[PDB]
Amino acid sequence: ENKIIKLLRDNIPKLQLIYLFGSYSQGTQSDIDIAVLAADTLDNIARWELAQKLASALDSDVDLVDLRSASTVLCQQVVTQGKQLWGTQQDDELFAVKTISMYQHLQAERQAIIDDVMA
Amino acid sequence: MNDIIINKIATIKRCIKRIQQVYGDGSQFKQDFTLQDSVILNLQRCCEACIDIANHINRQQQLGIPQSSRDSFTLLAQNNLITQPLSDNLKKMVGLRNIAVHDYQELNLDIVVHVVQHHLEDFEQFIDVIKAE
Amino acid sequence: NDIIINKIATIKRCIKRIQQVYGDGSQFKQDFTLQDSVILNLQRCCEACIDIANHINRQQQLGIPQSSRDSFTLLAQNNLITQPLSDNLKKMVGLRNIAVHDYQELNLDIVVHVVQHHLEDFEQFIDVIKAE
Amino acid sequence: MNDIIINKIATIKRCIKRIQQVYGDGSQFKQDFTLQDSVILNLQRCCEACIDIANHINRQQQLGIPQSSRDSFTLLAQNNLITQPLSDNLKKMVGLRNIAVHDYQELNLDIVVHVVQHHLEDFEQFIDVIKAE
Repeated sequence: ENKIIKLLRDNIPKLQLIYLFGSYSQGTQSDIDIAVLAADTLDNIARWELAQKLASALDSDVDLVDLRSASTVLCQQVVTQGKQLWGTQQDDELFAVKTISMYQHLQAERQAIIDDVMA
Repeated sequence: MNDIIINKIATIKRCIKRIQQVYGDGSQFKQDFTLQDSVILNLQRCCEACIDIANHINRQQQLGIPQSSRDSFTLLAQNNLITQPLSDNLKKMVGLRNIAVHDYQELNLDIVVHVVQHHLEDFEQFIDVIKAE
Repeated sequence: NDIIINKIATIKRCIKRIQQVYGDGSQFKQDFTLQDSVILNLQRCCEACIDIANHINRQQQLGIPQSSRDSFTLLAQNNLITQPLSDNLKKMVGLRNIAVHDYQELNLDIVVHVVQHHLEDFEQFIDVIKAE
Repeated sequence: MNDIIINKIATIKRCIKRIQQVYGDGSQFKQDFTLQDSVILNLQRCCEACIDIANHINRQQQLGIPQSSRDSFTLLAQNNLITQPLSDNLKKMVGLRNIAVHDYQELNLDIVVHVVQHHLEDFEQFIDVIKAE
């Protein structure tokens, strides 16, 4: 039942995004969480319209995430729990060392805020 | 006949009337969460109402058992009750139950502005098709 | 609050540090030593604006930043800085991220353009919190 | 070896030359703030590339992941990939980096002059230890 849905979630992004870099499965394995990287940022509406087009081609809801505009915490959640579906490996490592290093710096910036919230 | 569809059709018109009023001309909406929270909430009340009407029509005419909320609109279009471009737009709304129960604010505020500007008339269209009778 | 008084001073000092280094400036795009200085102090102004943004966020409880850009949106979410101002400082965090983390090549034309017509955003930011 | 490691090693050896070109000797360093800025930035570029190298091997070899910049070196040391002294030297560089970029302390300039005199080999050891690999 899987994979045949994966390459379904491959054909649609490869055919709907210019300059596709990588495709990721994120949340679980219902509900589907998909992340994607391209050479250009995605339009807010055009991404959602495509996300709803992914959600209709499949049966579940779909959250399409633009990795060129997503938050640093969300990017770390993708490199931590995730599965690469399409793209090279040198672009995958480039995106991981970028996010992990940016995350270690963010943790240093917001730890005073995190501690106040967590008492 | 019957009461539950005429009350769900009436609610869709009430929520459209509300979204049109709370959103206003669109200026204050972008920087007022109270204006956003109302429009978002009244937007969710339309989606569940159409999904209720869709699941009802599939039940009364035995068009099938909808496995999802989107699949309920598919059976209406597959039996040619609604046009397939109209089902896609209503299925676009099915995934709009996620702007609420998620205060991820600015990421999809431009999207609710899109559906308020361009997609409220998909609910008016859907209830007009039901009105026949 | 004794810290915001300081970070405003290093923002002011780094802006002066940027200006005297840029010169006229013609030697800029050919001298890599003074490009490094302009780049460094531009980065210092960003991290000194983020610190001011995060201290106010912990003094008021505005949220939890999901990125360095998020620290300025929380100020615009509560109408403390103008929405086009938070967008301009978020454009600085982008420049600051490319200089710190090497996830692109540094476009010098942007640096020259930021030095010419964007340093006012640092002045406008420290001019707020003066303190409304 | 890897496409990312060869580029980071090339960035470190590039900035090492830039640190050594701007300095030599302190004939005008401690009196020229611009020379001080051009050395601190390439010290950061050297430091960040090592942090980027550390975070990669931690992910590529399943022994990660660190939560801090220092824990990436601390992690490469526990697995006997870099020498524990060399690990502690690189982490104390991040201290020099943070103190210089956003000063939570008065930057002691005698430490910066000392580092470019005795600690630049720590980056040279690191890229050699990683080129083994």
